[PDB]
Amino acid sequence: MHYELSAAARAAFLSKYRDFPHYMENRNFTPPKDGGMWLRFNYIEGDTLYLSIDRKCKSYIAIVQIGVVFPPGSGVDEARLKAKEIADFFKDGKMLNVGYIFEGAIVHQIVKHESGWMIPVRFTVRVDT
Amino acid sequence: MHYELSAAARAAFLSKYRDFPHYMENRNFTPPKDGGMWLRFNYIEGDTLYLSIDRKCKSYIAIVQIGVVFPPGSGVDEARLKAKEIADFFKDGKMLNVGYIFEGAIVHQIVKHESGWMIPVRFTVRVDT
Amino acid sequence: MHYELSAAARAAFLSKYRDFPHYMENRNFTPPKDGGMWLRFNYIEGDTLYLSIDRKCKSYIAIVQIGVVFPPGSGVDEARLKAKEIADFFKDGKMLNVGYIFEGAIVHQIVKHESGWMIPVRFTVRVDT
Amino acid sequence: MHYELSAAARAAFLSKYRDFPHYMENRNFTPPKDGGMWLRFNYIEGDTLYLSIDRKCKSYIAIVQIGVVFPPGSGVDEARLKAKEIADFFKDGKMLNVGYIFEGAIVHQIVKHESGWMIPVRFTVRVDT
Amino acid sequence: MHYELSAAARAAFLSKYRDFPHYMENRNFTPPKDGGMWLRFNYIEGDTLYLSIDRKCKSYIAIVQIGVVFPPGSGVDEARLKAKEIADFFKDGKMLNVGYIFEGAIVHQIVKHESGWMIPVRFTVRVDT
Amino acid sequence: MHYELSAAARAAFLSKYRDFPHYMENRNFTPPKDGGMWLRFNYIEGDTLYLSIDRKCKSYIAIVQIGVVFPPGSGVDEARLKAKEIADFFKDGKMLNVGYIFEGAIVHQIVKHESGWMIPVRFTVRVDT
Amino acid sequence: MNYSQIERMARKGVAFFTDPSRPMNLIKQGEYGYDENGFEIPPMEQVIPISGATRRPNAREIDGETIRASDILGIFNNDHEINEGDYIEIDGIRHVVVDARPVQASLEPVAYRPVLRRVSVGG
Amino acid sequence: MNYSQIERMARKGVAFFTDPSRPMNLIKQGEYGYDENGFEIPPMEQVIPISGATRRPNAREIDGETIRASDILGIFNNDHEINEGDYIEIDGIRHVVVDARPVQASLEPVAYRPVLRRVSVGG
Amino acid sequence: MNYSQIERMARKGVAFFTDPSRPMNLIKQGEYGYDENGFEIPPMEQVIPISGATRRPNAREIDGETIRASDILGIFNNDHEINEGDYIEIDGIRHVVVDARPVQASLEPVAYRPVLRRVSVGG
Amino acid sequence: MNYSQIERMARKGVAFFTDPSRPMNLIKQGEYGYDENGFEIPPMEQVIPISGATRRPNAREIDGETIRASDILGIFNNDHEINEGDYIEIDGIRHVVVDARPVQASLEPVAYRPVLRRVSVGG
Amino acid sequence: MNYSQIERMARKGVAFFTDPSRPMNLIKQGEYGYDENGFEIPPMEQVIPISGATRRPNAREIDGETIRASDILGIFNNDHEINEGDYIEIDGIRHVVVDARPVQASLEPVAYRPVLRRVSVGG
Amino acid sequence: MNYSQIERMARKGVAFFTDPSRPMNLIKQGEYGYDENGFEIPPMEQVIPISGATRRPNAREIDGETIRASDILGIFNNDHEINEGDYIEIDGIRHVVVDARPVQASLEPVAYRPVLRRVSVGG
Repeated sequence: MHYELSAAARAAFLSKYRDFPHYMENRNFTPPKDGGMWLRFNYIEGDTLYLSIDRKCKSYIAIVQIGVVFPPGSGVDEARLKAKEIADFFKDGKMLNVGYIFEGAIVHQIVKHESGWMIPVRFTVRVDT
Repeated sequence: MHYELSAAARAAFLSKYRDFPHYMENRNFTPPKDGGMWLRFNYIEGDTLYLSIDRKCKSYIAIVQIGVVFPPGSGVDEARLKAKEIADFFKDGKMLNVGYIFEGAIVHQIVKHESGWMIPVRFTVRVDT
Repeated sequence: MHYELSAAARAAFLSKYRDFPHYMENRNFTPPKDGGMWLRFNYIEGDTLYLSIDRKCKSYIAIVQIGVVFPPGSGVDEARLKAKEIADFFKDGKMLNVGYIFEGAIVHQIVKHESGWMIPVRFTVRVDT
Repeated sequence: MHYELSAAARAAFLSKYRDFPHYMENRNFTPPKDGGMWLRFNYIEGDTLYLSIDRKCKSYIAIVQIGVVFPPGSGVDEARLKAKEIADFFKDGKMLNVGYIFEGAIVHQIVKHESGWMIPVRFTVRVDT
Repeated sequence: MHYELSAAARAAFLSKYRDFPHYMENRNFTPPKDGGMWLRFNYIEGDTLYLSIDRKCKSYIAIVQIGVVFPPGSGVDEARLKAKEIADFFKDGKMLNVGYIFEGAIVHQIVKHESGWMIPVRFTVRVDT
Repeated sequence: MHYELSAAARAAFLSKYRDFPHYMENRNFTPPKDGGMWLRFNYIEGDTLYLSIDRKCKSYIAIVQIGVVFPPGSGVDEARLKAKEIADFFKDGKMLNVGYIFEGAIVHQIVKHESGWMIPVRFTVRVDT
Repeated sequence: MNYSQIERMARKGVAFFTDPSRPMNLIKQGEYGYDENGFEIPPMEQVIPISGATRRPNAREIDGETIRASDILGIFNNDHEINEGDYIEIDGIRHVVVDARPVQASLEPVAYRPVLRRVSVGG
Repeated sequence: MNYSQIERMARKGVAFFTDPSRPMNLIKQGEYGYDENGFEIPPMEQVIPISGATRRPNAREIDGETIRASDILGIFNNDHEINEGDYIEIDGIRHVVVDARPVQASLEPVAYRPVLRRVSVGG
Repeated sequence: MNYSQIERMARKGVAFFTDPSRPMNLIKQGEYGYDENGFEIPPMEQVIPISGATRRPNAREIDGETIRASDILGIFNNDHEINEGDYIEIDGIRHVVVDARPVQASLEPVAYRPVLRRVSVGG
Repeated sequence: MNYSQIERMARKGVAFFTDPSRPMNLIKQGEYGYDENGFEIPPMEQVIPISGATRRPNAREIDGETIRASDILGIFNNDHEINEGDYIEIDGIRHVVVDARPVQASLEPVAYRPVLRRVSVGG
Repeated sequence: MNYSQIERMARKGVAFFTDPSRPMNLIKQGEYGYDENGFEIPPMEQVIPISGATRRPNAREIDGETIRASDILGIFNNDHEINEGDYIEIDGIRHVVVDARPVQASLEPVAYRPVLRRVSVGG
Repeated sequence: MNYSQIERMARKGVAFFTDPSRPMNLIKQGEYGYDENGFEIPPMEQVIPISGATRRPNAREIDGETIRASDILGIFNNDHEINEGDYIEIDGIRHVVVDARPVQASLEPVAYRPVLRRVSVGG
């Protein structure tokens, strides 16, 4: 059921940030020419628990990672505001099209480089069948 | 008795996916010319438990890995559909020719590269003597 | 809340060491020409606990690191005096603008190189919502 | 007393496989010119336990590893039949000339390469003094 | 308080060894011309415990490492004798100028190289406030 | 007290295998010209226990490693006989000049190389003060 | 620097070293999008015949698996622009241009030296 | 050495190898600061047109992600000083000069050979 | 580029550098399949005599074990195509063609420079 | 080997390649000691004007931080000896002589080729 | 090619560069076997005097231990075949031929360039 | 091969490139032994004056510690044999010859090219 879960997550993100420059998986993307803040969307799978004896009750868990990438030299305040904006749209106990949010969005530590910096933001999902 | 277990797994996979382009162990394979979705079949052995005091009661466990390989640039939805199709044919408690399925097929995390992406799907087998 | 917490910490450092060679994050800094002791300011984020069952009581922790950099050849006593002076300004249970200090400053082990040495000093922050 | 233990293990293997191409330790071996299945004999030492307070009651444990190698391209049926042949000559509770088999031979996981594939098979030995 | 603790350690070492070629931190040293046994002095810091609920009772621990370096080719009996001499001057429960010794000197394993050998000797310090 | 203890161990070995070629630490050595079995003598220190509350009851433990090195191509029968000879001269509860043998000699696993092979032999020593 | 002269000489050289019999096509994809539910819409592709020279065949090894594939470099003229990510078929096997290094001294690419990698081959 | 002669030779060479049609701009940032409450004030930027030659196009790979970017080196004369950290736009895409190696034999830089890296690309 | 001229020159040079006395054979395998129970059927093999030159003998070391083996490179003409994975016997000892680099300027391979590796040798 | 001839030729060549306008100074430290209580006494420093040529400017990267620094190599004559650990200021910025390779064929150093590294820069 | 001419020229060159005074012997081992009770039987050895030239002396380091040993390469003619695993004594010290690269253009080895490694030295 | 001629020319060249004023000594140790109680007896040393040329000064770094040392290579004639492990003092600083590569074409070493490393320097 990872198909529909990823579909729902892609649906939500596109709904709010469709205009904002973003990267989708396995599609050829070109970073902005002037150099700016785009968003990297990644969907990481997890485990499927077997919560029964009949072997007919299982749940799926996946991790969604949204990364804010900004040019080096500008400074780090706008990236934090954007991370807060993303984190305040993916709260706990939110019912997507199919499934729900097991855990909220946690702003993590910056990953630095000489050609761009990234602030990872990730959350989880869950479906019970 | 890993011989007969691998034979049974090969029997099942080929039974349903004989036509689909696939790679079998230790045989010279050429990826599709146009570039498409082939299936990599791997059989990973495990441990042999001694569940007795007479030393005449032992069982074998093996792990079977089917990997969907697709070209970069196309996108990731068809690969997930094929993974779901694979996982819905290898359910729990399925009795093969010799041996049974201890655990079902779990769709794992994408392994990326610049010349192809792969989705690992694996399940377990067991036989009691 | 990391955005606000970061600002508060930055304010305190600036309030006392405003007139000191230092490196603010993501801004182009040039080390002193004659060769001297500057201060490196780094803000490392952490985890956000869910200390409730209503899922509406969260706390944030971040780690702030101030590093004293001094040239090789001078000797190590002035760096220790500066580290002591910094540590005696970031005591436990201190009212910042928003939040407080969970743990005080810790003078850590020197990091050596052939072009400069650094003595890391770090402390923690905490806010409750 | 690992000397006599290795001598006894060498006693047995040759008894059943003195003709099949093989490799003995520290002696110059040349793989078959045609290219086929040879056997690699390795003897790995272990622990010497002290099962007393008088310090005059000790036992020695060693691991014997025989590995069957087959050329790339042939396929895997003869390797597994040969592994069964090896495992059915190294059962539990076999009294060698000096020593006994603590644990029997189990077939391990395939180790693959581009110029040869091997199936490790190993068992254990023991003497009490 | 690492300032005064390192000061006391340097005081003791100098008191008894102000003649033997020696290396102090962050000062340009030249190994002996003829080739001989010098002493490398290093001061490694540690943690500061909070042994109270008032947050006003802390203890500081540091590790001092004295390493005897001796040329290759000579032989090792002089190095061990000098290590014993060093360890018999830094016994447990010794009151330095500020603070005391928490654990005595232990002779460690030789670190080898093709241009010199070193035998590390280390001990700990502690101060209560 | 590692100094005297090392001397005692050195004495016993020389008292028995003085004729054989051997390597002493820090002192230059040339392997046999023809090519044969030389012996590598190493002394590894350990921990220093404090078995008292008055902090004046301390004991030392060290690990001694003697290794048989033999040329590649000859075979492995002489090395094991020499290992047995070494192990039967370093039994448990043997009182040296200044100390005793805590644990006896354990013949370890062969360390292979293309220019020579080694069989490590290790035993422990102890002194109580 | 009569770049026109350099362009004409490069084109003449590439035409000198190429084999007309070898059929090579350039494939480019169109726009991609997503529906209102999150599912995708496949993009269209266009096939443009091309010609040029090749160099440096190089093979691939995958964890000891018996999978046979090869990589190859190419040289082309400035007729059809070759961006990174496109697909070029040398003789029917599809190669993805990971890097397309152009001769860089002017606005026009003058010439291309793409780096082609075999597609649908696992890591 | 008559460094002036070397300077004029280098300038004439760079003018020979450059393409006038290619538009290149140099962007430099101003002062930065922080207010009394800990927040920052954005710095101003200045755009200075420049011209020069380029060399060595090189691609970039990021963990197998399908992100396309390239890096490039350049050669410039001694008209405007080029310190490290500035931004140079080759043809619209912004490049950050990580290293700007000058011809080092005198007080004046004589010539610049900056190393340009594509900006806003993740690690 | 009269590739025919290049082909004939390459053939003449190779034939100049070979030794006729050395017996070399090319071995190719047939189709492989599986029965209705999962077991496999062996594939057939065909032996084709060949001739060529060799170069670069190189030894092999395996974890210090006393196993002796060697690898050699070869040069051949465009008489019998040499795909990767085939087996070539230099003088009785079978070598597997890990990579067979052809002279790449045309449809026909013109010449082959296979990389031969000793078979049945452990890693 | 009339080393005097080699020395004078090297001095002439170096003086040919330097720029007199560039101000460079050599800084050496004095004795250091410790008091009877364990504290230290700072050492005195002496400045000596020098002149020479430079080569190979190279940048520095530190964990992706926006810190700009550079390292340069130098060539000098045998007027003032340059031991390792001394400080040389190229144009105001202080460089530490990590290594000072002399022309090694005689007692006198003949010439120096020190390796200068930027000081007070992080690890 | 008249490989005989190449052989005689190589032999003449090796004789030119060799030193007659240096005594070198080649040692080859016989058959090895195991008795019915597992124990082994030592193999016999044969000593064959040889002569040739040497090149490239190299030292060896072992974990910083004060152990002195050296490795060296050699050149020999096609009088006695030199397979890998044999023992060659340069001047009393025994060297094991890890790799014996022959001149590979014919059935006969023409010449040998063995790689000799010092024996009884731990890795 | 009149090795005597080669030896004479090598000696003439080494004498041409050396500096007589530089004082260099060769130090060799004697026999070592142990008494009945396990303690050792120090070995005697002998000092033999030598002369030669040097090349390639190279410095050393130790974990960022401010320790200054250097390494240097040398060339010497076949007057006093130079084995590995001996000590050579260049100008008062003692260097240990880790490797002493001789010219290998004859029984006599002809010439030596020792590799000298600074002694009493920690790893």
